[PDB]
Amino acid sequence: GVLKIVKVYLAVKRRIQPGDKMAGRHGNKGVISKINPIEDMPYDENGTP
Amino acid sequence: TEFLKPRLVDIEQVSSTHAKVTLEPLERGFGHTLGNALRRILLSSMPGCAVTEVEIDGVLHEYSTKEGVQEDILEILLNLKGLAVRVQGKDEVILTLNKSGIGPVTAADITHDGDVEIVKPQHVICHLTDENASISMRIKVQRGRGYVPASTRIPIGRLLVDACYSPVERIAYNVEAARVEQRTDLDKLVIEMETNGTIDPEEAIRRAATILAEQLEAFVDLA
Amino acid sequence: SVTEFLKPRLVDIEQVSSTHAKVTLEPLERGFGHTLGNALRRILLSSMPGCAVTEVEI
Repeated sequence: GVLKIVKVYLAVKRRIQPGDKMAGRHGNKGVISKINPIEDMPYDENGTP
Repeated sequence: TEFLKPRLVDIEQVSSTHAKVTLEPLERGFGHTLGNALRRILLSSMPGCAVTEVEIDGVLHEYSTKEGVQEDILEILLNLKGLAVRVQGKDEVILTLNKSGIGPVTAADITHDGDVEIVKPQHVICHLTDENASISMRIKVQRGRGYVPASTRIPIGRLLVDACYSPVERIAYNVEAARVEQRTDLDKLVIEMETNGTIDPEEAIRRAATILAEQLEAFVDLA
Repeated sequence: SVTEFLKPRLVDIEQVSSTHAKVTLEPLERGFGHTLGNALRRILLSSMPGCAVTEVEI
């Protein structure tokens, strides 16, 4: 009963955002709670955040 | 009771990218205050010249792939996003690149322009493997601050690439003791910035000082 | 354009009683609130000219 069907493949580029669910490998789940600026993060002695 | 004003005593270029500046004199307490304020303000509020739009000739949409170039289009955009350029004067500017022949496609062979200057020509953009394969592209560049992805700012060959407008990538401040100077307790504040070369240390530190001075002058008068 | 940054408009000067004030500023760019707040806190608490009793004897 179908004359023709056209199938279109959308492609999207999601980004890590404040509701995803990252997780380590030892079962230590977690939902990203905030995307801080580079500054607010705590940085070790020689600058690297 | 007096407060010794600071001055930019030295700007030594230890390396092409990263450098260190020294502030002196500073009094007790002021050291860490200024150091943290400058780190925080520098790491965000700066002008850059990161690419924003790319238009490759024989590329329809991003997720396709051209011929004669091992890199996929997405890798090409990634490298261009990593490209660093020093642009003066003109707000936004277009660059061209039509390298042909086998070998690297490093930024050096980008078409020459005026005040635009490629700081790091060695940074590879893509690769060519087939002799009769040419990659012709127009790369737009504007100047901005912080981070502005494709979607927020939003033909078909107009490949949008996420901005990364920022010249600095690691700011660290240390406070140490200065010379006797007939007065102890004077702090030398050494601030090292690891920048992609687009911005010199003096310009960056002075712009940070200016922005903080304006923000605080907004505090001088209150109702 | 890059030099532009949202300047605050001094709004709140709520002076509870005669010495306890609750100032507020807005809108500042992302993170300026913390840097201004910490700078003001450290400078105020650490370095403020004034006079106080140092030594006492009976």
